Amino acid sequence: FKFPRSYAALLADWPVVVLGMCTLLIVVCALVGVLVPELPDFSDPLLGFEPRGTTIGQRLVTWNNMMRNTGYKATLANYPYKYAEEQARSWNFQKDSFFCDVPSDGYSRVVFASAGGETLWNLPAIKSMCDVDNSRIRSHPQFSDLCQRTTAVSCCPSWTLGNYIAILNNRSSCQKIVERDVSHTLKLLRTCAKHYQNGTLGPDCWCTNVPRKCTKYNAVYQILHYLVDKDFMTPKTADYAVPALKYSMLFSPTEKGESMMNIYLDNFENWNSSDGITTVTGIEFGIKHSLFQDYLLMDTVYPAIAIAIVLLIMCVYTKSMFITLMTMFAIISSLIVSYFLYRVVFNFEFFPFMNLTALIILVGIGANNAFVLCDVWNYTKFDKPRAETSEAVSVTLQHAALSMFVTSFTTAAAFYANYVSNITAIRCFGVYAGTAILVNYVLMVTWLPAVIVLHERYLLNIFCWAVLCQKCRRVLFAVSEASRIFFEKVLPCIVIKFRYLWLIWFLALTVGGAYIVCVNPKMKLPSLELSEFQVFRSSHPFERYDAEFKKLFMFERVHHGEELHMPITVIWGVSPEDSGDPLNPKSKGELTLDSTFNIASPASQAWILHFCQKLRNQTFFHQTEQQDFTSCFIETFKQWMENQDCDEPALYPCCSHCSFPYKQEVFELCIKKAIMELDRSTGYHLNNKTPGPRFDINDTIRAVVLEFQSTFLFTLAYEKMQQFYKEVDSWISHELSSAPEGLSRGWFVSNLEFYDLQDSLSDGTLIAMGLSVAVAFSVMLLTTWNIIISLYAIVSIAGTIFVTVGSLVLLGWELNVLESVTISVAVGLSVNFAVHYGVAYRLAPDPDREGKVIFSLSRMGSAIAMAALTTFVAGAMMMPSTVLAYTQLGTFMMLVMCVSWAFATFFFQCLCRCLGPQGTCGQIPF
Ligand SMILES: CC(C)CCC[C@@H](C)[C@H]1CC[C@H]2[C@@H]3CC=C4C[C@@H](OC(=O)CCC(=O)O)CC[C@]4(C)[C@H]3CC[C@]12C
Ligand SMILES: CC(C)CCC[C@@H](C)[C@H]1CC[C@H]2[C@@H]3CC=C4C[C@@H](OC(=O)CCC(=O)O)CC[C@]4(C)[C@H]3CC[C@]12C
Ligand SMILES: CC(C)CCC[C@@H](C)[C@H]1CC[C@H]2[C@@H]3CC=C4C[C@@H](OC(=O)CCC(=O)O)CC[C@]4(C)[C@H]3CC[C@]12C
Ligand SMILES: CC(C)CCC[C@@H](C)[C@H]1CC[C@H]2[C@@H]3CC=C4C[C@@H](OC(=O)CCC(=O)O)CC[C@]4(C)[C@H]3CC[C@]12C
Ligand SMILES: CC(C)CCC[C@@H](C)[C@H]1CC[C@H]2[C@@H]3CC=C4C[C@@H](OC(=O)CCC(=O)O)CC[C@]4(C)[C@H]3CC[C@]12C
Ligand SMILES: CC(C)CCC[C@@H](C)[C@H]1CC[C@H]2[C@@H]3CC=C4C[C@@H](OC(=O)CCC(=O)O)CC[C@]4(C)[C@H]3CC[C@]12C
Ligand SMILES: CC(C)CCC[C@@H](C)[C@H]1CC[C@H]2[C@@H]3CC=C4C[C@@H](OC(=O)CCC(=O)O)CC[C@]4(C)[C@H]3CC[C@]12C
Ligand SMILES: CC(C)CCC[C@@H](C)[C@H]1CC[C@H]2[C@@H]3CC=C4C[C@@H](OC(=O)CCC(=O)O)CC[C@]4(C)[C@H]3CC[C@]12C
Ligand SMILES: CC(C)CCC[C@@H](C)[C@H]1CC[C@H]2[C@@H]3CC=C4C[C@@H](OC(=O)CCC(=O)O)CC[C@]4(C)[C@H]3CC[C@]12C
Ligand SMILES: CC(C)CCC[C@@H](C)[C@H]1CC[C@H]2[C@@H]3CC=C4C[C@@H](OC(=O)CCC(=O)O)CC[C@]4(C)[C@H]3CC[C@]12C
Ligand SMILES: CC(C)CCC[C@@H](C)[C@H]1CC[C@H]2[C@@H]3CC=C4C[C@@H](OC(=O)CCC(=O)O)CC[C@]4(C)[C@H]3CC[C@]12C
Ligand SMILES: CC(C)CCC[C@@H](C)[C@H]1CC[C@H]2[C@@H]3CC=C4C[C@@H](OC(=O)CCC(=O)O)CC[C@]4(C)[C@H]3CC[C@]12C
Ligand SMILES: CC(C)CCC[C@@H](C)[C@H]1CC[C@H]2[C@@H]3CC=C4C[C@@H](OC(=O)CCC(=O)O)CC[C@]4(C)[C@H]3CC[C@]12C
Ligand SMILES: CC(C)CCC[C@@H](C)[C@H]1CC[C@H]2[C@@H]3CC=C4C[C@@H](OC(=O)CCC(=O)O)CC[C@]4(C)[C@H]3CC[C@]12C
Ligand SMILES: *[C@@H]1O[C@H](CO)[C@@H](O)[C@H](O)[C@H]1NC(C)=O
Ligand SMILES: *[C@@H]1O[C@H](CO)[C@@H](O)[C@H](O)[C@H]1NC(C)=O
Ligand SMILES: *[C@@H]1O[C@H](CO)[C@@H](O)[C@H](O)[C@H]1NC(C)=O
Ligand SMILES: *[C@@H]1O[C@H](CO)[C@@H](O)[C@H](O)[C@H]1NC(C)=O
Repeated sequence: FKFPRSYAALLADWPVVVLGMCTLLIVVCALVGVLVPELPDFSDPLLGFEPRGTTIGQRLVTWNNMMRNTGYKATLANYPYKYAEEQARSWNFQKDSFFCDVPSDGYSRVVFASAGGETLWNLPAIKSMCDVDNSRIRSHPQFSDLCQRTTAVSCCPSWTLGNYIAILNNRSSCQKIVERDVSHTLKLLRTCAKHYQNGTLGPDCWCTNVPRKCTKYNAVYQILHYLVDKDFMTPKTADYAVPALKYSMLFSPTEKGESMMNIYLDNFENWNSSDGITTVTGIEFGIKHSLFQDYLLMDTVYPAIAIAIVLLIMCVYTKSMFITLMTMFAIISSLIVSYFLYRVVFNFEFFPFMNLTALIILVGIGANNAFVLCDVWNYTKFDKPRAETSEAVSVTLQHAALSMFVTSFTTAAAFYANYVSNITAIRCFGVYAGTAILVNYVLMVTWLPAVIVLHERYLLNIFCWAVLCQKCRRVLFAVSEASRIFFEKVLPCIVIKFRYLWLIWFLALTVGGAYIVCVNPKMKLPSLELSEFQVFRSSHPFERYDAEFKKLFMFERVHHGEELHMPITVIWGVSPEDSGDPLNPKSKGELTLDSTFNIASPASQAWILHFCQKLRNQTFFHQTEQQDFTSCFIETFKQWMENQDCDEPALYPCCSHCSFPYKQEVFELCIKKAIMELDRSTGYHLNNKTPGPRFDINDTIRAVVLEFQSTFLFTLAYEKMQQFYKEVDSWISHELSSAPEGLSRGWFVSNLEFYDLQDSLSDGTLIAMGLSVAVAFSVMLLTTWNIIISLYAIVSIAGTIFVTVGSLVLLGWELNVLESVTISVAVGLSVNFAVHYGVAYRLAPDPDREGKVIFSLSRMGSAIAMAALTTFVAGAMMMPSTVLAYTQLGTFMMLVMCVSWAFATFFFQCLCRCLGPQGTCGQIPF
C-alpha cells in the first residue's frame, strides 16, 4: 500500500487504515475473549477477599490443607491404618397444643415493625403478622413441600406471637384470639419477665424453681428468647405503664437457604412490604449472597444511563455526534481489549465482580482525555486556521499527547499500585483497571485523531422543527459566551479577590479531614465478619437483618455475643508453605512435608513434653479444670506407658519399666498401640481437627499437632486480636529456637482468618497510598520542572485526600474492601487537575504571579470543569442502584470530584497567586 513519510501524515492521508486496523484488532479480542477464557462468575460475591502472601495466611491455608487431606488411605492420615490391619489379624392448636420444634436460626424468618403506632403488641398488629405470613408465605405453592411437616393435611404452624397466644388461651388459631388473650399473655410476661432474665426460667421445660403455670408449654422462654425484641421486657417491665414492642420476629417452618429463593422473588422482592399497621423490615431467608448475581445484572441499567449522559455532554461540548460516538466506542472497546489481555496474555484465571465497577470509572477518565484533545485541536484551528492537515495534526499531538498521557498515566499508576496489596480481589482489580486506562490512552492517540481527520475531511459537508433547531443554536451559543467570560474573567476574579479566605478555609478543611481520619472518630477497620458482609443498599430488607436485628433478638444477641477461647494450635512436620497460585482464589497448594522433622528421637520426646509444660506456665494459657487428653498427646502417651505393667512378651517394648525418653523404635511401636486402643479404652473417635500425631499412608509419623485454650477470647476487634496473636506467636517463635532438630521448624495458628484480612487491609491501603503519591509527585516534577510548583501541587492533592477520606469516614465507611481500593484511586483522580493547572502556570508567558494564574485559569478552566462535571454526573447516576458497590462508587466519584476540583481551582491557585515562583529559582534544567 501507499506510504506517507510521517505518522501525522498517516493520520491525515489514510485515516481509514487506522480505523480498519483498530476495529479489526478490537473484534478479534472480542472474539478470543468470548471464546477462549471461561466466563467470570459472581455467584459468590466474596470470592477473592482473601489475603494470600501473609505469614498468617500461609499458615492458615497450610492448616486448611491438612484438614482437607486428612482421611483414611489418603495423605497425612489420622490413625496408623496399616497397623490397624495387624490388630484385625491379632391447623388447630386447641387440639394441636404443641410446635413441630423450638425455633432457631436455620429457619427462614422475617422481622416486623409498624409504619406508625408505638407498639406491635396490639391485637390488630398481631393478627397482621399471622395474616401476612399466610398471605405471603403459606399462600405460595412450594411452601407446602418445603415445610417441616408432621402430616399432609395442614403441614405445620409457624412461630409468631399470633400462635403462642392462641395455645396459651386454648384458641384454635391466631384468627380466633381476643384482647383478653393479649392482656392475659401480657400479664403472664409481666409476671414472668423477671424469671427469664436470670435464666431460672430456662430453655428446657415440660423451669424447676419457677411456677409450672408460667412455663406449661415451655412457651414463655421461647417467646422472650426468639420472637421478641430484647428491649420489650427488662428490669423496667413493671416501671413501664404498658411495655412497648418496637419489633418482632416470625419464623417459617421452612429452611433458611437457597430453597426460599422463589418465594422471595415471587411475594417479597418488589412489594411495598407494608400494610401500615405492620411492615416487614428485616428478612433472613439465607438467600442474601445467592440473590446477588441476579441483582447486579438488574442494576447495570444505571451504568448504561451514566454512559448515555456522558454521550449527551460530549455532544454539547464538541458540537458533533460523530467525534462523541467514536470516542465512546473507543472507551468501551478498551474494556474489551483489556479484558482479552487480562484473561489471555496476563493469564489471570479469575475476574472479581469489582472489575465491572471499573467501567463507570473508565468512562469518566475517557471523557477527560476526549476533552483536552478536542480543545487543543480547536486551539490549533484558531491559532493556525490555515494549516496543512498533517502539520495541524502534528502540532495538536505535540501539545495534547503529552498532557493526555499524564492524566492517564497517573491514574493507571494509582490503580496498578493496588497490585501491592496481599488481597487477591484487590490485586486483580488494580491490574485490570490499570491496563484498561493505558489501552484507552493508546486508542485516544491512534484512533481518535484519525476520526478528527475524517471529521474535517467529510462531516462538515452533510448539511416548529424548522426553527427550534436555530433557537437551540442561538441559546447554546449564548451559554458558550457566558461560560467563556465566566472562565476568562469571573472565576479568576473570585480566586484572586478572596485568596486569603480561600487559603485558610481550605487549610482548615484539610485539618478537619486529617483529624477525622487519623484521631477521632478514626477511620475504622471492618468489624462485621466476612460471611455477613453487606452487599445491598443499607435500607434493603436483608441488610437490616444483619445490621440491626442481630443486635436486638435475644437468641442472636447472645449466640454471637458468647465467649469462646482461641484454640492456640501448634504444628510440626508440615511446612507452612503456600504453593498455590497467588492470584487465583480457587487454587491452593497441597501439603509439603519436611524431611528434617521427627519426634521419635528421645531428645525430641523430652523437649516436646517439656515444651507443653512450658506452654502451661505462660500467662495466656487458660488452664481449664476439664482435661483434654489430646492436648499435649505425649503426656497421655507417657502416663499410658506408665500405667502399662508388663506380664507378656508382646508388651515388653511398651513396659512402664522403661525411662520416659523411650527408644525411637519402641516409641514408634507403642504409640500406635495406644492410639488405636482409643476406639476401645474410650468411646471417643478422632476427626481431622483432633490433636495428635499424623500418619503416612504406611503410618510413619509425618507430623504432629498440639492444641490449647487461650485466656483470650474470640473477637473481631483488631487491637485485642493483635495483642493475642503477637504475644502468643512471639513466645512460641522464641521458644522453638530452643528445640532439638526437626522440632526446630514448628509454627502456630488459630481461627485467625478475619484478623488476617483486617491486618492486610490497613497495610495494603497504606502502601498503595505511599506508592501512588510517590508516582503522582514524580509526574508533577517531570511536567512542571519546578520543585516549588510540585510542592504546592502535592499539598493540594494531599488536602483532597484528607477531605474525601474524612467525609467518607463521616458518611460511615469502614476501610472495607472496595473502599480500601478507592483511597488509592483518589490520588490518581486528584493529581491530574493539579497537573493541568501546574503546566499552564509554567506555560504562561506573563512575568508575574497574577498574570500566570489568570492565564492558567482562563486557559484550563472550561476543560477542567467538564472533566469534573462529567465524572460527577456519571457518579450521581449510580445513586439509584441496589448493589452497595455501585452506590459506593457513586458517592465516591461525586465526592472526589468536587473536592479535587475545589482544591485544584482554589487552594492551588492561591498558592500560585499568593506564593508562586515568578523568579526562575524554583526551576530545574533538563
Ligand atoms: C466501529 C465501526 C462501526 C466504525 C466504522 C467507521 C465508518 C463509519 C467510517 C470509515 C470510513 C468512513 C468513510 C470515508 C469516506 C467517505 C466518502 C464520502 O463520500 C463522498 O461523497 C465524498 C467522496 C470524496 O470525494 O472523497 C462520504 C463519507 C464516507 C462514506 C465516510 C463515512 C464513515 C466511514 C464509512
Ligand atoms: C436532554 C438532551 C438529549 C436534549 C438536548 C441536547 C441537544 C442540545 C444536543 C444533542 C445533539 C447536539 C447537536 C449535535 C450536532 C450538531 C450539528 C451542527 O449542525 C450545523 O448545521 C452547524 C450549525 C452551527 O454550528 O452554526 C450544529 C450543532 C448540533 C446541532 C448539536 C447542538 C446540540 C445538540 C442538538
Ligand atoms: C468489561 C466488561 C465490558 C465485560 C466483562 C465480561 C462480561 C462479557 C461477562 C461478565 C459476567 C458475564 C455474565 C454472567 C452471567 C450470565 C447469565 C447467563 O444466563 C444463562 O441463561 C446461561 C447460564 C449459564 O449456563 O451460565 C447468560 C450469560 C451471562 C449474562 C454472562 C455473559 C458474559 C458476562 C456479562
Ligand atoms: C505502545 C505503542 C503501540 C504506542 C504508539 C503511539 C505513538 C505512535 C504516538 C505516541 C505519541 C505520538 C507523538 C506525539 C508528538 C510527536 C512530536 C512531533 O514532532 C517531532 O517529533 C519533532 C522532532 C524534532 O525536534 O525534530 C512528530 C509526531 C510525534 C512524534 C507523535 C507521533 C505518534 C506518537 C509517537
Ligand atoms: C506503553 C505506552 C502506554 C507508553 C506510551 C508513552 C508515550 C506516549 C510517551 C513517552 C515519551 C513521550 C514523548 C517525549 C518527548 C516529546 C517531545 C515533545 O516535543 C515538543 O515539541 C516539546 C515542546 C513543545 O511542546 O513545544 C512533544 C511530546 C513528546 C513526543 C512526548 C509525547 C508522549 C511520549 C511519546
Ligand atoms: C491499540 C493498538 C496499538 C493495539 C494495542 C497494542 C498492545 C497493547 C497489545 C494488542 C495485542 C497484543 C499482543 C497479542 C499476542 C501476543 C503474542 C504473545 O506470544 C507469546 O509467545 C506469549 C508467551 C507467553 O508469555 O505465554 C506475545 C505478546 C503479544 C505480541 C501481545 C503483546 C501486546 C499487544 C501487541
Ligand atoms: C437527570 C439528568 C438526565 C440531567 C442531565 C443534565 C445535563 C444535560 C446538564 C447539567 C449540567 C449542564 C452543563 C453545564 C456546563 C456546560 C459547559 C458549557 O461549555 C461551553 O459552553 C464551552 C463553549 C466553547 O468553548 O466552545 C456547555 C454546556 C454544558 C456542557 C452544560 C450542558 C447541559 C448539562 C450537561
Ligand atoms: C501522604 C499524605 C500527605 C496524604 C494523605 C495520605 C495518607 C497518609 C492517609 C490517607 C488514608 C489514611 C488511612 C486510612 C485508614 C487507616 C487504617 C487505620 O487502621 C487502624 O487499625 C485504626 C484503628 C482501628 O481500626 O481500631 C490506621 C491509619 C490508616 C492507615 C490511615 C492513615 C493515613 C492515611 C494512609
Ligand atoms: C509507562 C512508562 C513508559 C512511564 C515512564 C515515566 C513517564 C512519566 C516519563 C518518561 C519520559 C518522560 C518525558 C521525557 C522528556 C520530556 C521533555 C520535557 O521538555 C519539553 O518537552 C517541554 C514541554 C513543555 O514545555 O511542557 C517535558 C517532560 C517530558 C515530556 C517527560 C514527561 C514524563 C515522561 C513521559
Ligand atoms: C443543591 C445543589 C448545589 C445541587 C447539588 C447536587 C444535586 C444536583 C444532586 C446530586 C446527588 C443528589 C443526591 C443523591 C442521593 C440522594 C439520597 C436520597 O435519599 C436517600 O437515599 C436516603 C433516604 C433515607 O433513608 O432517609 C434523597 C435525594 C439525594 C439526597 C439527592 C439530592 C440531589 C443531589 C444532591
Ligand atoms: C442532575 C444530575 C446531578 C443527575 C441526577 C440523578 C438523579 C436522577 C438521581 C440522584 C439521586 C437519586 C435517588 C436516590 C435515592 C432513591 C431512593 C430509592 O428507594 C427505593 O425504594 C429503592 C432502594 C430500596 O430498595 O431501598 C428509589 C430511587 C431514588 C429516589 C433515586 C432516584 C434517582 C435520583 C433522584
Ligand atoms: C455546587 C455543587 C455542585 C458542589 C457541592 C457538591 C455536593 C452537593 C455533593 C458532594 C458530595 C455529595 C454527597 C455524597 C454522598 C452522599 C450520601 C448519600 O446517602 C446518605 O446520606 C444516606 C445516609 C443518610 O441519610 O444519612 C446521600 C447523598 C450524599 C449526602 C451526597 C449529596 C451531595 C454532595 C454533598
Ligand atoms: C460539579 C463540580 C465538580 C463543579 C463543576 C464546576 C461548576 C461549579 C461550574 C461549571 C460551569 C459554571 C457556570 C458557567 C456559567 C455561569 C453563568 C454566570 O452568569 C452570570 O454571571 C450572570 C450573567 C447575566 O448577567 O445574566 C453565573 C455562573 C455560572 C452559572 C457558572 C457557575 C459555576 C459552574 C456551574
Ligand atoms: C466545595 C467545598 C466547600 C468542599 C466540598 C464540599 C464539602 C464541604 C462537603 C462534601 C461532603 C460533605 C459531607 C457529607 C456527609 C455528611 C454527614 C452528615 O451527618 C453527620 O455528620 C451526622 C453527625 C451526627 O450524627 O452528629 C452531616 C454533613 C456531612 C458531614 C457533609 C459536610 C459537608 C461535606 C464535607
Ligand atoms: C380447650 O379446647 C378443647 C376443645 O377443642 C376443650 O376440650 C378444653 O376444655 C378447652 N380448655 C382447656 C383449658 O383445654
Ligand atoms: C403500600 O403501602 C401502604 C402502607 O400504608 C399499604 O397501605 C398498601 O396496602 C400497600 N400496597 C398497595 C398496593 O398500596
Ligand atoms: C513452670 O513449668 C515447669 C515445668 O515446665 C514447672 O515445674 C514449674 O512449677 C512452672 N512454674 C510456674 C511458676 O508455674
Ligand atoms: C510408604 O509411603 C511413602 C510415602 O507415602 C512411599 O514413598 C513409600 O514407597 C511407601 N513404602 C511402602 C513399602 O509402602
